[PDB]
Amino acid sequence: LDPVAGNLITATPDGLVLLASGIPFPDPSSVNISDNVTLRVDEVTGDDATADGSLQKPYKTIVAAIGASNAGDNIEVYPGSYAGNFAPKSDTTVTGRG
Amino acid sequence: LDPVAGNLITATPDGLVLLASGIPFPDPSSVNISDNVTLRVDEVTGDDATADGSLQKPYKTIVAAIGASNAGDNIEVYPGSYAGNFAPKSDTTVTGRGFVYVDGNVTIGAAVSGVTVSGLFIDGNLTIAGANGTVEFINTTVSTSII
Amino acid sequence: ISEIANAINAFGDLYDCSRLDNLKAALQKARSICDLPPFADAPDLDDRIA
Repeated sequence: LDPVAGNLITATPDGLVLLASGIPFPDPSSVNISDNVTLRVDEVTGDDATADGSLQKPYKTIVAAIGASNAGDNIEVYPGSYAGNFAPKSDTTVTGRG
Repeated sequence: LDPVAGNLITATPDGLVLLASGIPFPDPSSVNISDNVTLRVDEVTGDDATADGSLQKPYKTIVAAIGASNAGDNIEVYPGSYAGNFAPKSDTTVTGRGFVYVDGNVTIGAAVSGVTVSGLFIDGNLTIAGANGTVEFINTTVSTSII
Repeated sequence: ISEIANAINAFGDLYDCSRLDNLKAALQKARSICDLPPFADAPDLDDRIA
């Protein structure tokens, strides 16, 4: 088996073994824009305790996003239902689409 | 000697050795959001043949998406030109972005309610018969007579 | 051969040289009512039911 560094093949006492787990998959291109300025909130696919508001992991509760909000942050909410009171910060915007 | 642990891709069939074939890639999908709640319409890239309302297979015509709409869904359009008559379903919405042109008539069906429209240039009549109220039109133009 | 294959793609379906039931599939879809396209306009009094 070739001594080149990039070789993937490997051997063991059981035999010549290989699974993709040892093969590196190139990482995908994460999509984001206005990432820290635009806090998306979605009932369908949100997860508050692990969401950052980005399209990759949008919030699920408006209140959670608002607390994390900052000056100039825009809190965008997609159609659906929500619950919980809150109090928006200064210099902020909210836009309930649909 | 080939291992049995299952961490293997070189299982050799008849013939000297297997080499390797299609391996189990992860297929990292693109972002999903409001998948079956909000729908997308476009002319540049949409294709109603296999459209789903997702950002990657948006509907190519307005009439197509409206047919598949469910109560509470939201139809979001993109700039371009679109043709075909239709009638929005009850408890739904339609939203526009930038310049938009529609070639057809729009009718509010019998007993419909909860509709909402905005930001569209309708190139035809707009009939309202058998409706049950609770409607709201905004930033719209009509080339003919509302009836 | 043309009169067969030409009918197989009657519903925009690729020919499959690995399967020997292609024409079968096309016939099945024909009866299926579940696959008809959903309408998107208000019905008129002069539209027929089946």
